Amino acid sequence: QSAKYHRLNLQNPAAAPFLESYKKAITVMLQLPPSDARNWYRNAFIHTLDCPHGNWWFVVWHRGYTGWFERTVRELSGDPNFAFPYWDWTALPQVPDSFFNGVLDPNNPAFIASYNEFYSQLSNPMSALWNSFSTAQLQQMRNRGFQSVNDVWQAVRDSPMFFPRGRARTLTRQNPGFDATTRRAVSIGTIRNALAPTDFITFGSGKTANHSESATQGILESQPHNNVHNNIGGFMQDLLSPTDPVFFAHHSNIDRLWDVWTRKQQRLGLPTLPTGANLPLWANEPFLFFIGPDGKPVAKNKAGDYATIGDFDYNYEPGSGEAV
Amino acid sequence: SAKYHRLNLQNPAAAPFLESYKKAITVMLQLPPSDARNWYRNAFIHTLDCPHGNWWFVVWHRGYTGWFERTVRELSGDPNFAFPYWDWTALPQVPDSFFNGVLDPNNPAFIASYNEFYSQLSNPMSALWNSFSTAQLQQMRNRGFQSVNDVWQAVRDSPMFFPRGRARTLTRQNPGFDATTRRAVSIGTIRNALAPTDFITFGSGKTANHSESATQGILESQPHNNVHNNIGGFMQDLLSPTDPVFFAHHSNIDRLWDVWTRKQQRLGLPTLPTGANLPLWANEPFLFFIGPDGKPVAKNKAGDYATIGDFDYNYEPGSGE
Ligand SMILES: [Cu+2]
Ligand SMILES: [Cu+2]
Ligand SMILES: [Cu+2]
Ligand SMILES: [Cu+2]
Repeated sequence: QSAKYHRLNLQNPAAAPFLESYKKAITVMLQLPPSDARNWYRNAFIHTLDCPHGNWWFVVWHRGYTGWFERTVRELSGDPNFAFPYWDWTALPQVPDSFFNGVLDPNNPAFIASYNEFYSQLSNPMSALWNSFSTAQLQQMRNRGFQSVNDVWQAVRDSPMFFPRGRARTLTRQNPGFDATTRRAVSIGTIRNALAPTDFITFGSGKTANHSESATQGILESQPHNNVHNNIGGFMQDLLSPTDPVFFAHHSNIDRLWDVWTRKQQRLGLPTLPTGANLPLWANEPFLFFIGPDGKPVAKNKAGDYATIGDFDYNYEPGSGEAV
Repeated sequence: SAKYHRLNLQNPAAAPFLESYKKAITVMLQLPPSDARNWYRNAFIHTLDCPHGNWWFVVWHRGYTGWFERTVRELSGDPNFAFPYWDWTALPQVPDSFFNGVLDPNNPAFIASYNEFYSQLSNPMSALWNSFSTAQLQQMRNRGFQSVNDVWQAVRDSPMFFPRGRARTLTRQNPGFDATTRRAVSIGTIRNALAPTDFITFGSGKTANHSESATQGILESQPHNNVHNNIGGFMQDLLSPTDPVFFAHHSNIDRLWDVWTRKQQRLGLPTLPTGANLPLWANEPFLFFIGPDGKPVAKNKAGDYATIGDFDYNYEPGSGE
């Protein structure tokens, strides 16, 4: 409800200055040395190393990642009111024309142009990062199948996760629209189906032992989230997706739909989180890789710490699905 | 080892089965709707009882496809008939063969409008409703149906029925899947769909009854759901079996279940839900299937359809083997 910061619809004319502030922060982070954890690519690699896909940690990990990166964009933009505008793809089933302007477009020549240059710039920092990992961080890497930083590079190079200049997205300014399947995935009918569940797991995707495992998926993850990623193409179709600035507009919308669901559950007098014995299993999952606006590792390193918007202190301009 | 063989619909040896299928469709469109093997009576089994978004997905569909295969076998007069499968991984488009004659639900042999559909099916479906057992009425209540008119409300208002010219969105000239659906049927997605080593992760989430929604496995959420929706018209809603291609689609889904089961057996891992989950899954009532004699079937729990069993078919191997 009452909050200091406001995540606006990116089509809101009042959001236009925040998109300029975002451009300023991207330009800064592309120009930070990759020894700085707020370097644009260092930021993307948090997602490669730690993001949950296909499990009940999906919305809560993304709340933490987006909430920390918002503070970093706020700091480096010099815009003390900054909050991430959301992409309401239900209203706008296309890459926003605004995200083809300047450094919101990852084809912009300010971005690293090739895998060769990316590895040249990021290999020494990522090796130094690996060598600094705690016992607990190396266990998370083992859970994810990474025995060394070169396992991370194998997945980047071979997937591929990095896309060269001209291929940073499949969708273009001239042809920005979703295909029929992705239009149905973001449709108001699908959004209502996504919000309909009355238990956290059915809403938020399946229970697993650790957040690097795959389980069954909820509608929110499997339809609008996954199909928007894949339809955009390029970085957005794989685990270096936060290289594309539109990633945070996408996740601002996902987090808004979580906020909608939570308030709907509260209205029905139903639980807002996993219940009984599931709650501590879900809350105690280690999230060990988030970076604050000072470039330092964050203290709050359990999933449970990110269950509520809490100290991130934002709310949303209401968007698609609010009336549920 | 099996008596019947579900072939790839691109196999030259499947071409006679596509003609037999056309003959059975023509017959079932011309059966009175008092006959439970009438084409529309058959589609309504799916509207009344199909699970979507839970662990009963593959097993209910095995039962429905297996019974309807026997009905097509009987009414075609082809004693070797088995449903050819649509390997959309190999053929990411509506097969050109499914735009020929009554394989195309735009064919004028089909009922052309909702008004005629209701006129033909309302009295039979009302008589059917009034014949339901306490147990069948409980399944209807689980699904939110207190009356046959709740079923018609869902048909009319969704809508589930599509008029002549709109029976599919994809056409003979433009039969191809969009980029998202091509990815959903891609070999990479098929391998991901087969990768799970537990039934629930493979076959979608546990629920208390089969009319409830849960989390979904890759098999259901990507290739199954996206092919339905990309085709459009009948295939995007719960009168989907009105489109003959429904059974070619479900022959491929059932093949991928067979592939998964044999992969599990090779790894020495479970082929079904385990422990306390197994009886919950096996004992779910499936009370609406119709035999090739037009009679209600005796095998009326999910557990009866866990194996191919006396349906007695195997597959020509396809994508993901
Ligand atoms: Cu992610
Ligand atoms: Cu994402
Ligand atoms: Cu179905
Ligand atoms: Cu289906």
